[PDB]
Amino acid sequence: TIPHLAIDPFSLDFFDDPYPDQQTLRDAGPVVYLDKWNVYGVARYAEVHAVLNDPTTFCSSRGVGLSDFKKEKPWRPPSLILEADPPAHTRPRAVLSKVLSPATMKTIRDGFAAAADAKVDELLQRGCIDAIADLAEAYPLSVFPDAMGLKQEGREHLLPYAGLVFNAFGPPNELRQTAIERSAPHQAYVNEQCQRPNLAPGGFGACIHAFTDTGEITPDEAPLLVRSLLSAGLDTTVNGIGAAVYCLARFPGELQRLRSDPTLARNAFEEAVRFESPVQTFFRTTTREVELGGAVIGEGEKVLMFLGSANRDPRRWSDPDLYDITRKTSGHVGFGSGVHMCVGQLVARLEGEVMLSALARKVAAIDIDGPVKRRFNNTLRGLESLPVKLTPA
Ligand code: HEM
Ligand SMILES: O=C(O)c1ccc(-n2ccnc2)cc1
Ligand SMILES: [Cl-]
Repeated sequence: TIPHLAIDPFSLDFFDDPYPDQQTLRDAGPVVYLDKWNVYGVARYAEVHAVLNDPTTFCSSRGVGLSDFKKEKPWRPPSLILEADPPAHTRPRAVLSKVLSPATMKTIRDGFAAAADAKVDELLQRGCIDAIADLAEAYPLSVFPDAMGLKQEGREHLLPYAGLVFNAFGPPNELRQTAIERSAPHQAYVNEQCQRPNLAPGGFGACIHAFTDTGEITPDEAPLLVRSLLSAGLDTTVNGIGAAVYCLARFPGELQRLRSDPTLARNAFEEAVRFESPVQTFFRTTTREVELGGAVIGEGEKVLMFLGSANRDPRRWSDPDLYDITRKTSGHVGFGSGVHMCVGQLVARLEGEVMLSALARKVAAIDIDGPVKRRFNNTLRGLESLPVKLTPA
């Protein structure tokens, strides 16, 4: 009764243009079986949301990539937060939620905004720039390593390490194999910066280590939670900001609306997260036989959630393939949903907001003026190169 499809959602052709295949996945049924990788798939909003919100049945501790940690050794020691289930998940999550809290956002917002304004001013002096290297990468690199408390030396490891982490959630294709082949120097740098003496006072890493005397985490858990932020906290924002700039470049009417009301910056970023869904996919593993969308899935089965597809599902969204900066975006799953819903989302939204505010106040037009090149990753969707001309306001 479950339809079987040969679509490979980790193939370069799929990454190059996922939208037709995502409609095929949605319209085939609420639950599909992907014969290429022997996993179940859910691509509609309803089933993605249901799976996210039943962590008991659809667990994370057997891994949120294709690999099942009950069958294979994880490529690195499991994350204490992303790859943990309640109750072990709960207190590390609470620590990261306090480290990346509103009060923290209040302490960093002015500096993050000043850096965003400064970057757009610098880019306007050049006029023609690459909105990936020169903006989507450069701006997070200018604020997030410092906010972590990292030293200057070795920061060139951070984007390659993150690319490895996000490729490693994928199946054992060439993208994953090559990433792991090149991993040893990046893992070495990252594991070393996770130690308490290497994290500057007041930054996110030091604050994690400071929580090790409350009973929520022990000192030996703090380095792995720092590792979580060094895995996730930079490349996600690169692709979120890149998505927002790409949306504004393709939809100039929405850039004009944003210029006319810069307080739409935060929602324009949120809509870009829905529209592009930089984090495309995550897996769960069933802990029992379960009925989902009328289908019966056995115990110990991997279930692939298409977050980007759920965010384009016309069963949930009006005009899903339109970028609309005043859309009611609440409920999109681009940050997940439920107990694992992105604990760094306030950092992501802060960066995206202040960059889009800088653009709204300083830029009159964003025109693609060179070849667009896509970046291929088993989990992240985004561009390698986005040549644009920025016209000043
Ligand atoms: C636009 C940017 C981002 C997007 C689209 C995004 C997406 C997501 C998603 C979909 C999840 C859910 C994972 C799951 O259900 O298995 C998640 C969780 C998480 N994110 Fe983000 N993220 C972003 C930025 C960040 C940032 C900036 C940080 C850190 C500063 C961060 C740290 C985390 C962590 C630690 C988790 C695990 C939370 C848990 O398992 O309880 N993320 N993110
Ligand atoms: O704990 C980890 O190692 C880890 C945690 C979170 C992500 N992630 C994905 C999207 N936002 C964050 C990636 C890795
Ligand atoms: Cl590592």
